[PDB]
Amino acid sequence: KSCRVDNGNCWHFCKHVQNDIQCSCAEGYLLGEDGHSCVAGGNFSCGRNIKMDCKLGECPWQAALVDEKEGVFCGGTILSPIYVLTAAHCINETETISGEIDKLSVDKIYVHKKFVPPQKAYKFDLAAYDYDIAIIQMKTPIQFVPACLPTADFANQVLMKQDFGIVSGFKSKTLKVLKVPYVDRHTCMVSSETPITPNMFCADSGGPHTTVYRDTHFITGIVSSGKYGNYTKLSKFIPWIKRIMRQK
Amino acid sequence: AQLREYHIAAQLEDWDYNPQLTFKKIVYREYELDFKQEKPRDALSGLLGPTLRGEVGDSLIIYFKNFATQPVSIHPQSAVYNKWSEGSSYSDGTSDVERLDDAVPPGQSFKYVWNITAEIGPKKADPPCLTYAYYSHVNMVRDFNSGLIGALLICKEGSLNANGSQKFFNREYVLMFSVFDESKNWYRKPSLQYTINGFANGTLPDVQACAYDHISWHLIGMSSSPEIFSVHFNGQTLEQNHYKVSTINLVGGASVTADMSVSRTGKWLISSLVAKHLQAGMYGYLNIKDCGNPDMKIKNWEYFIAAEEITWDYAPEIPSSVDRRYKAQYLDNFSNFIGKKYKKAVFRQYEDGNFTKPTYAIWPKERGILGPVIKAKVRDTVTIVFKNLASRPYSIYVHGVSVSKDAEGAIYPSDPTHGKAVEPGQVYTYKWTVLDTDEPTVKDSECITKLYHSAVDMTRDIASGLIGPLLVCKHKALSGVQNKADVEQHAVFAVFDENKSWYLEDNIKKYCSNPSAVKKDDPKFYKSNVMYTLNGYASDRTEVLRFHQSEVVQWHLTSVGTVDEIVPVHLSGHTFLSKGKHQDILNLFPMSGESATVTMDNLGTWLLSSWGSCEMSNGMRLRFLDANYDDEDEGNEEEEEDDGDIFADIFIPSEGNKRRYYIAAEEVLWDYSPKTTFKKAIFRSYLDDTFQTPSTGGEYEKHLGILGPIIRAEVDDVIEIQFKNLASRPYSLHAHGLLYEKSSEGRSYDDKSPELFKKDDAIMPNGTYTYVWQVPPRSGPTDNTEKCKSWAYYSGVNPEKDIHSGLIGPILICQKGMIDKYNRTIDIREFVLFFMVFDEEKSWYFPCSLHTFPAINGIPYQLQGLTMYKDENVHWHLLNMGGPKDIHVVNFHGQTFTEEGREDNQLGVLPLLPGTFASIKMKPSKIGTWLLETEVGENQERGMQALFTVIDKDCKLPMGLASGIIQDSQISASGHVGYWEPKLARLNNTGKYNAWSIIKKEHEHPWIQIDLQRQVVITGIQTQGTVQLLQHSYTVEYFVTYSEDGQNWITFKGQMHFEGNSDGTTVKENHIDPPIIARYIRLHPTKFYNRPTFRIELLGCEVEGCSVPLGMESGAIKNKEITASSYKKTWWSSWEPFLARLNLEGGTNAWQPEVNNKDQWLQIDLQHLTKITSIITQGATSMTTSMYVKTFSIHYTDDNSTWKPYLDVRTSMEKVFTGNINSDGHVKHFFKPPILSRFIRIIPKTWNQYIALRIELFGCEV
Ligand SMILES: *[C@@H]1O[C@H](CO)[C@@H](O[C@@H]2O[C@H](CO)[C@@H](O[C@@H]3O[C@H](CO[C@H]4O[C@H](CO[C@H]5O[C@H](CO)[C@@H](O)[C@H](O)[C@@H]5O)[C@@H](O)[C@H](O[C@H]5O[C@H](CO)[C@@H](O)[C@H](O)[C@@H]5O)[C@@H]4O)[C@@H](O)[C@H](O[C@H]4O[C@H](CO)[C@@H](O)[C@H](O)[C@@H]4O[C@H]4O[C@H](CO)[C@@H](O)[C@H](O)[C@@H]4O)[C@@H]3O)[C@H](O)[C@H]2NC(C)=O)[C@H](O)[C@H]1NC(C)=O
Ligand SMILES: *[C@H]1O[C@H](CO)[C@@H](O[C@@H]2O[C@H](CO)[C@@H](O)[C@H](O)[C@H]2NC(C)=O)[C@H](O)[C@H]1NC(C)=O
Ligand SMILES: *[C@@H]1O[C@H](CO[C@H]2O[C@@H](C)[C@@H](O)[C@@H](O)[C@@H]2O)[C@@H](O)[C@H](O)[C@H]1NC(C)=O
Ligand SMILES: *[C@@H]1O[C@H](CO)[C@@H](O)[C@H](O)[C@H]1NC(C)=O
Ligand SMILES: [Ca+2]
Ligand SMILES: [Ca+2]
Ligand SMILES: [Cu+2]
Repeated sequence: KSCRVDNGNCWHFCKHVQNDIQCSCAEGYLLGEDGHSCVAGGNFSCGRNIKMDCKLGECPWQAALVDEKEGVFCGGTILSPIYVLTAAHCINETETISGEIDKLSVDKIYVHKKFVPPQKAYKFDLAAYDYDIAIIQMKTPIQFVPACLPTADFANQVLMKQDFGIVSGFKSKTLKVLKVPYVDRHTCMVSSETPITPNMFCADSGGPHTTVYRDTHFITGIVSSGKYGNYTKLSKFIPWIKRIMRQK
Repeated sequence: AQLREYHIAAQLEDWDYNPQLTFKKIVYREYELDFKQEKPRDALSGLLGPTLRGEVGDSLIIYFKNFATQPVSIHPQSAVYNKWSEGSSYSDGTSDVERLDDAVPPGQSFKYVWNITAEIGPKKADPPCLTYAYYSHVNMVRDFNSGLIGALLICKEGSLNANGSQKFFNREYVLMFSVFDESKNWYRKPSLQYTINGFANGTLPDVQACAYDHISWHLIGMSSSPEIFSVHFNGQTLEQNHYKVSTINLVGGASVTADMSVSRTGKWLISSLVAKHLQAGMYGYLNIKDCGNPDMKIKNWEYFIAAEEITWDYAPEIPSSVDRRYKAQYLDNFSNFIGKKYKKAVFRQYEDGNFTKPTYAIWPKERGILGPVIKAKVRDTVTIVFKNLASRPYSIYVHGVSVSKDAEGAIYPSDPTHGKAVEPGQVYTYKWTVLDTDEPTVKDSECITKLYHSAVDMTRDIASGLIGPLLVCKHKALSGVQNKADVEQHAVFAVFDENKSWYLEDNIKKYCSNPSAVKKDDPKFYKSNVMYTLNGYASDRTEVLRFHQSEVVQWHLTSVGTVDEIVPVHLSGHTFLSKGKHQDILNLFPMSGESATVTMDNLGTWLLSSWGSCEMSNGMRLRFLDANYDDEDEGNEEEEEDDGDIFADIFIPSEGNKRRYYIAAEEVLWDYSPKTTFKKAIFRSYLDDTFQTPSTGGEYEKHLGILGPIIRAEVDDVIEIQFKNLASRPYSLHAHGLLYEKSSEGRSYDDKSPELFKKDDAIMPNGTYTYVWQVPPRSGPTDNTEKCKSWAYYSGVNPEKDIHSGLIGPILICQKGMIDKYNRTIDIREFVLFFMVFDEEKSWYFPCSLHTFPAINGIPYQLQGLTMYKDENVHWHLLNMGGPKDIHVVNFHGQTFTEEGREDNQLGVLPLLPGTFASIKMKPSKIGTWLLETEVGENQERGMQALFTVIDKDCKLPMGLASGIIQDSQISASGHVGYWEPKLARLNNTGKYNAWSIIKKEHEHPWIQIDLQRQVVITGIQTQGTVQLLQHSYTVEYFVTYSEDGQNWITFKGQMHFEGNSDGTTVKENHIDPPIIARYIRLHPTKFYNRPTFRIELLGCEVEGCSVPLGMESGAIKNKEITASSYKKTWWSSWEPFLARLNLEGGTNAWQPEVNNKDQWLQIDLQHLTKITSIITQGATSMTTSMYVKTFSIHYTDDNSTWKPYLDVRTSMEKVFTGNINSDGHVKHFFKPPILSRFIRIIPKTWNQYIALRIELFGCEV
């Protein structure tokens, strides 16, 4: 149960063998010659930032949904050169949708099949913004940095087990940033009149909520709505994202 | 403020537990002034003495006159007294003036003066007036059972009227639930009575209260041996300290303060809903009667439930797990026993009045034999339609709801029927509403737990299977689902006893082998039927209650049935979140539920169970899984395999620090009286992983007793316990509270983990393991207010039988940062107390109850190390672990404490429940030796009771080496080189030879003993050597070695060695946090420059720290009071007996008698009684010879105006002290047990020249 014990002294993803403890790495990373070290494999490796307003180059991943009429309506998080993560309630609420901190065509967009919009949250007395998650696919490959995608376990027992998280939430003319502490689940559930589902968690909507580790950046959640702020517990939608990535 | 004066007295009386054979008892009773006409005294107080009151700042006097056959006393649970009002007798080394209260013989009287301080007042979060008990401490177990007992009320400032009655409440009633055993009452009778305020068989006079009133209840449960209650007021809910309720949990020797709020007219029943209590007839009435006085989200609910006579099987899918001797004693139907299933009459819910189609397909999954789960918010109107289908009549009764007598649903013994008891085929509809007074508080959880059953024969009705959980919730649980939580759970610990059912013979005449001989009540047989359940399941099953990870499941526990003991309960890795606190265990008073919220912070399968009877172990348990969802199937599947749906709608249009210990389960011999000497398995720490080098004892650890080492850590830290057995049988390490994996659990149950995680389950002798435990936020202190969280650690193999064998330890988790240089907490005092009644008949070492030692830390009575200053933050971590029978209402005498986290809650007495451990903060107000305790009679007197001690904050005052007041005849050394003497080892002392200094050798180490000639308190040393000029020759390092019995002594270690001087003059001072107390002290130097040069002085105070100049020398004592037997007045000069002052030079300095004889005396009147501890004696110089008293005696005043010589405790006659040897010399003499008189005389027996002297009394104002 070492992995559980300080994360098998591992830099990133600690897993399990029958009497073992398998150490993995994030995308674009080289595992430690030790068997745990784990280092940047390339120059466009995710997570690497620069080491209020988030300096240009500090939030290399952050994304901005632009509408012809309303301009920047929602934020996003670049996962890969083709797909960028956003919120479900951020799509089909504006006439259109399309490396900058001073206030790209969208090909396809996958809205989780279980997302519950306010209106629909009314039609069947269901959790509002439940499954507030979606993935946008660019028409042309973006030239690089993206954020690193973590594993359910790693995110549950290592990442979300931090003191505070980063929420580069932009209405200012320049980009914003801030650190938000991870609040208890009961604290959260008893702190809002809105019932939060086991998909959410609390501590601009569409922006990235990342938890830092070994000078690296792991996407943990994404802006929801809203007392504390609500986020989409990306822990529960890791396989759903890999599904769409493993697209081809 | 005010001066309250009561006239109380003991006296016999022919009490009859039924007033509609009587017993002669000794009880209290308020006689009027001068004891003229007694007084009214209500007819409700029964045996209970007269209730005392008194705000804050007031003062109470009690004129006690003992008209009894025995010596009685008066004694308050509240620290509003001193040792001359304590009313208790122990080893406190006080004056016969302070033991006059301890006991009062027949005919004798006494004035009890109490000062109700502000330190002991209710204050912030407590009601206007707190409840407390008082009673004859002399033999409590024998004195109470007699009747000597009453109630004290430490009201708060400005909460009373002239009436003396409380102003906040419209009413005020004192209820003492007491169990009396005349077989202990001096006038022994073989009888046992369960009474409220002395009235048995439910004859307690009718209480009275108009409708819409606000009552202030002051309940007091008590007995001789461990007794627990659970009072209840029908169709009425209370607020036990900011918590909505309905069932009050009072233990033997505890008090309860709650504020009710009636709302429904009619006479209600008052009982303790316990099995035994209820059959003993113990009950009363709340006779409410209207009096004209005046008193959306809402969605009136509606339930359709019905009584169905079904066949219930406690044993469905009984899995291997269960104990064999169990499924043979209770389950298996062999031996003519009924077996597993009996005929039941349970509840069932329908969707319509036609009572045709039920609201389920299978009997609910998981809620066993539990009826439908009712629910409702505040201001909602629930409507139940009850339909009896069973053989005999039944009813519906709910708790925590101000139901009306028209919809009460309960039958009283005083009735011939209004929907109270519906009959077969009959239909009735209860219509009650959830009043705001029934609403739960801000402390309560979203939902308060409660129950409902039939009131036809409640006990016998339930045994036949009529129970159902009922939740009352604020405006949250919305729909009608829960809210805030992702899982509403229920765990009703019901104990159904067939032999108390209505089908008792419908089962025997059906499921029996030959009912013919079926002998109901035949032990073996009876116990069979009376089986234990959890949600109706009389044993663990094959299915596991599965929950998710990181999700918060809200529970709702409630021990129903005929439970007589306190039903504790246990989790694992996971913890309950009760009353805003975390607890790895929960004790359940019968019939009063509790609502925790155990979040799933840990994964893996775990066990939940109540640990007590070989019946409670299996009859009440279950397992629950706690994992994720994982994998996925999908990602791996795609990679090696067959991909599935996406689950999306397309669219795009738009132009902590470590910490390790090395423990080991060693084998030791233990006797509880240093035949009282048994063998036991204990713990003990080792220096490192090598072992064989056990870490040595310290000063603090001088109280821990048997308890293993203190496993201490901070939040987020990780513990690495390298445990290794060392005994005859295998043992294990289990840790409470902490977050331990299945590899660090230490317990074998249906855990699904592999052998990889079982190896920790138990370690056979020599076995070696490592327990990596983890401290997460929820295992330490909750909120800043709290400083350190308490947890225990014991055996896993067999907890109870292992924990009794001498295996147990303390765990402390303090705030991140609160631990100093060396592993100890700073800025606070620390004590860990283990209240447990060891039973060497349970321990493994001894030939599924004669040798009991009700002791604390395995040391009944003795112990030690309980020395704390006055006013200094001292905490007390309390740990209990006994079965359901050892409750331990812990008590600090003359002290008052708050329980950490709750600094706004006073108490002063704290029932320590089984498997409980809470930390409290002290800061004592009185100085001296005091008893700490259990208010539980049986144990109190049979071991469980250790004495503690306090020292005046100012206790570092020079103690007599510079001043010499300490004879040179007291200082001695192992040897000295040169003219240097031990006699010359004083501070700042000058001369060619000013210190003591020997010559070190390859021989032994040198020492220098300082005899104080009597036990004292030291808290500091001071050192230096003398400078010749070129070299100083001083001591560099050293250590101490005290001892009160002359020769045998211990070494000090708080620590081992102290800092020596830097030169041959500089004064280096050292401190001693754990104050030393001994007749003798020694200084052994280790390092030095040139030679162990030593001159010193002690810093401490007296055991009582009273010694203060009374004014002789100062003059405070006028010379008018200074009488004498005769003062020589010659034509020239005379010495008046008021010229006898210390350090006085000028004129005729002193006092000498005209006639020098053994008949002379010097009387110093103090007018008012004062405490005297030590008196110095001087001499006089003038013309012919300089005089002084060579020896003397001392006479003083007695309780009743009579002279008495200061007799010796170490001899037959009054001590004869050795006076001065000169003129201008001092010679302080102390008084073993202080003198508490107003008149001191000094009869000189031997003198030099003409009897002359200068006196300087020492004492406090008492
Ligand atoms: C109106 O009048 C009054 C009230 O208004 C009522 O009278 C009282 O009614 C109640 C309830 O019915 C009775 O309570 C019960 O009392 C019995 C009697 O036990 C006493 O003597 C015991 C010793 O007896 C000897 O012989 C037995 C059997 O051979 C041996 O076991 C013993 O060792 C003895 O040799 C003694 O042990 C009892 O306790 C004493 O010692 C214990 C130490 O543990 C102390 O705590 C006590 O203070 C006390 O000093 C007692 O003195 C008890 O046995 C009953 O307790 C058991 O049974 C209960 C069911 O009633 C139930 O709660 C538990 O089972 C409880 O557990 C005890 O017995 C178990 C056996 O099943 C054991 O497993 C367990 O270890 C424990 O021993 C119970 O308390 C009063 O006695 C009775 N008084 C009277 C009649 O004068 C009356 O009912 C009312 N009537 C109406 C119509 O309203
Ligand atoms: C456990 O095994 C037995 C007792 O259970 C003992 O074995 C001893 O081992 C030590 C060192 O190997 C020897 O000195 C002894 O001679 C062995 N036997 C006895 C009776 O002393 C020992 O108590 C435990 N094992 C060890 C290694 O201590
Ligand atoms: C008793 O039930 C009656 C059954 O009619 C049906 O009610 C429908 C609303 C539906 O639930 C069906 O499943 C039932 O079979 C119902 O009409 C009455 O309201 C009920 N009360 C009576 C007959 O007094
Ligand atoms: C004597 O030495 C000690 C130094 O601590 C102290 O009593 C004082 O300084 C000296 N005497 C004095 C100051 O009169
Ligand atoms: Ca006393
Ligand atoms: Ca295990
Ligand atoms: Cu006491």
